[PDB]
Amino acid sequence: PLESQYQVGPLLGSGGFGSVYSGIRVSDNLPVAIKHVEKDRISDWGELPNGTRVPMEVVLLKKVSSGFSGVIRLLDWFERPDSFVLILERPEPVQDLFDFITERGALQEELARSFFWQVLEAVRHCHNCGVLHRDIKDENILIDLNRGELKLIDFGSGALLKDTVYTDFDGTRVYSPPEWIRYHRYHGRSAAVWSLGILLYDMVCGDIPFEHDEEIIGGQVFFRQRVSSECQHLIRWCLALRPSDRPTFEEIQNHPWMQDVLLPQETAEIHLH
Amino acid sequence: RKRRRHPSG
Ligand SMILES: Nc1ccc(-c2ccnn2-c2ccc(C(=O)O)cc2)cc1
Repeated sequence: PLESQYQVGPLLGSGGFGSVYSGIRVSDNLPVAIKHVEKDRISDWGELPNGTRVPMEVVLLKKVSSGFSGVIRLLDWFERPDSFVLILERPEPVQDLFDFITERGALQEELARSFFWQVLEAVRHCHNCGVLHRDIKDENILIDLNRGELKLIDFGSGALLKDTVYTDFDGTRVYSPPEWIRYHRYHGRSAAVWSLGILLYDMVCGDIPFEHDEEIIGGQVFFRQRVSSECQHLIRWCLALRPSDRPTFEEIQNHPWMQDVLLPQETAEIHLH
Repeated sequence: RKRRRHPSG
């Protein structure tokens, strides 16, 4: 009984992530996001322990639904004749990081440090749960404007984390690494680090560095805004053309530019309230 | 300079 358990509100958005409606769980008035996905538009399918054939997105969301606030939490899901309905938590008030950067321009490095740090913790949580997001970008990051916490969303392009080469990709091309552009091959962790470099440049410069394939494989990062030497070095490290030259998550968080990060509450009070 | 979203896939 999905119609009797939730009160469906206005449409929050639509696109590659299906159609997402605002909702309230009648049992406790908890704000939820109700995401509909058509079966005919599902690429990768998975199987739950019970053997039921569910979309891979449901499998990945369940594996990361540990309560860590850095990822969107799947609360429930339903199957319909031609679609799946996903019940997601809904923090309020929120704005995605794309709209945030569009309205504020390039972010102060103190704010970008706090945001980037939380994204790193969220991605570490995914990898620890065996999940590769494969579509890290500002559009897939929600900002809890009151708590100053970031949430990674839309696992619809993800996959189980493996140590062998990936040959499929359904994420965002301008965030994809040059080894995918050239050879249609990538490993999960080094590809994630590349997208994180694109994301970090996006935050401190106000837009992504590369729009065309030739720029992705070119290996030149021009800084259109004043960016500290420490931040520039971390970005260029993440955007190393050779995957093995890119830093690990530990090396990123140990980088001098990443030290003395603000707490989420401090981030909201200084930069969001 | 035109900043835009990029759909996935
Ligand atoms: N463009 C855009 C529009 C609406 C939202 C949004 C608001 C509240 N939740 N929510 C949301 C949507 C999708 C997913 C998801 O696919 O996991 C998770 C949360 C986010 C971005």
